Amino acid sequence: IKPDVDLTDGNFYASRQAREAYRWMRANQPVFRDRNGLAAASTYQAVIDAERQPELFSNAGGIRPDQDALPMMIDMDDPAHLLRRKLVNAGFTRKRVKDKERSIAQLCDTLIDAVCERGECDFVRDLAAPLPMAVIGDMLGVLPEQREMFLRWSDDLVTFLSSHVSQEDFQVTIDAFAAYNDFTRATIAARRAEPTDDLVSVLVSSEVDGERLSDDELVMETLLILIGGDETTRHTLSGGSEQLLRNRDQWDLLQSDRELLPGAIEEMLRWTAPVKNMCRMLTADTEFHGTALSEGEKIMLLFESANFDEAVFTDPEKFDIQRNPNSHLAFGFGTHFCMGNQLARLELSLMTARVVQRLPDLRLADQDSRLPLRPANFVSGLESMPVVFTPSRPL
Ligand code: HEM
Ligand SMILES: CC(C)CCC[C@H](C)[C@@H]1CC[C@H]2[C@@H]3CCC4=CC(=O)CC[C@@]4(C)[C@@H]3CC[C@]21C
Ligand code: NA
Repeated sequence: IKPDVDLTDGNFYASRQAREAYRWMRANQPVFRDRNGLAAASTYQAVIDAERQPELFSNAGGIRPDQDALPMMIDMDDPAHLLRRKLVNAGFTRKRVKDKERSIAQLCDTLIDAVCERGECDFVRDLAAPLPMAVIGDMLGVLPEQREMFLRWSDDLVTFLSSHVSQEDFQVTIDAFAAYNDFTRATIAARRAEPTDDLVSVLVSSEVDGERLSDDELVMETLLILIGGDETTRHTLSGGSEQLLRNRDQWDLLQSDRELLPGAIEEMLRWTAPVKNMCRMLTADTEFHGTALSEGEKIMLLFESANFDEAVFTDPEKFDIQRNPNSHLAFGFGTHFCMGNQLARLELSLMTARVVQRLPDLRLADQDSRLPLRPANFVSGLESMPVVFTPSRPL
């Protein structure tokens, strides 16, 4: 009953049998090797054990499979990593994210205002995807009318990450990066001459051990912040809201008592796990949870598998917004623990609260059909989500 899986095949993460493959992994081979020999930490304990040893499980070989390291902080180890983190993390603390609550809240109602009179919308296209793009776009200095453009580039950069990608879809990826690279490098120059307060200008004026960053790194550190912002939270928003709709009792709980929202957000994060994996590179041969790992090979941290680990969670296949503690690993753990985790939790809190309040009779358009997941091996979620609701007036 061993699953036949290629953990770099995007089709695996779009199939609804992925979690049954995870369950076999956790019970039979905690450090799993897929049909091509790729190692993966499948249990909560194995993921945590690897995260706690960056000296042995390094990021400096790149976070993706079949992909060399890039000049971004997530592909670095300390000290180099933490020097980069400290340059841009000031605005991402819990307190500094709270100062954005007012502006994030109005972006939410602006987006709901645009569909609330129609009685129908695509939850992904019209609500889930545009919120975080506007939030991180504002922090990156992206003009509001340039938001769909950056979202389109972002989609093209992550949608076709798969071991079985066609040469043409791969062309879409390198095209999107080239277009993103041209735009950003012109923005590099404008921020050099005329500095601003956006994160790009903070990056341009930064120095590490006395020297400024290269344009190659500046372009990639900006892209890391962009994709982290606009290709992650959107999937918890849509997938988590789907679970509230497929389990109406949870949706009813949240309206009857809005104080349950923070717990609902944590369960949406655990369930959806938008970042399906991150790679680590072994710096030496080791024995890890009974599996022999060789120096130089990559191992995937399977965050969704860890989030449904029965050794940690009671009844992990139940969607339960009252789960507490909910020590999920959607944001990872350790050195590279998500820098935007507080920002994503506030985006989720505010948009969900207004969906529940302003679209109170929300339901899926077709409860009997299943919504398609994105067949990619890095970030993945609902491709679309047609919903219907009783129309109301904008604010
Ligand atoms: C629900 C949404 C999100 C999820 C699931 C998520 C998940 C993750 C994960 C799994 C990692 C790697 C952690 C590890 O390997 O230990 C990560 C890192 C990161 N995330 Fe997020 N993230 C989310 C939202 C955001 C947002 C809104 C931003 C803001 C720009 C962001 C920026 C980053 C950055 C910059 C890193 C790399 C930080 C580092 O290497 O130290 N993420 N995220
Ligand atoms: C979810 C976040 C925390 C992590 C984001 C990691 C970065 C931004 C992502 C991860 C996978 C990367 C892509 C890897 C494949 C490709 C090869 C190139 O020739 C340069 C551009 C690239 C097109 C892409 C650069 C941006 C990458 C998309
Ligand atoms: Na590491």
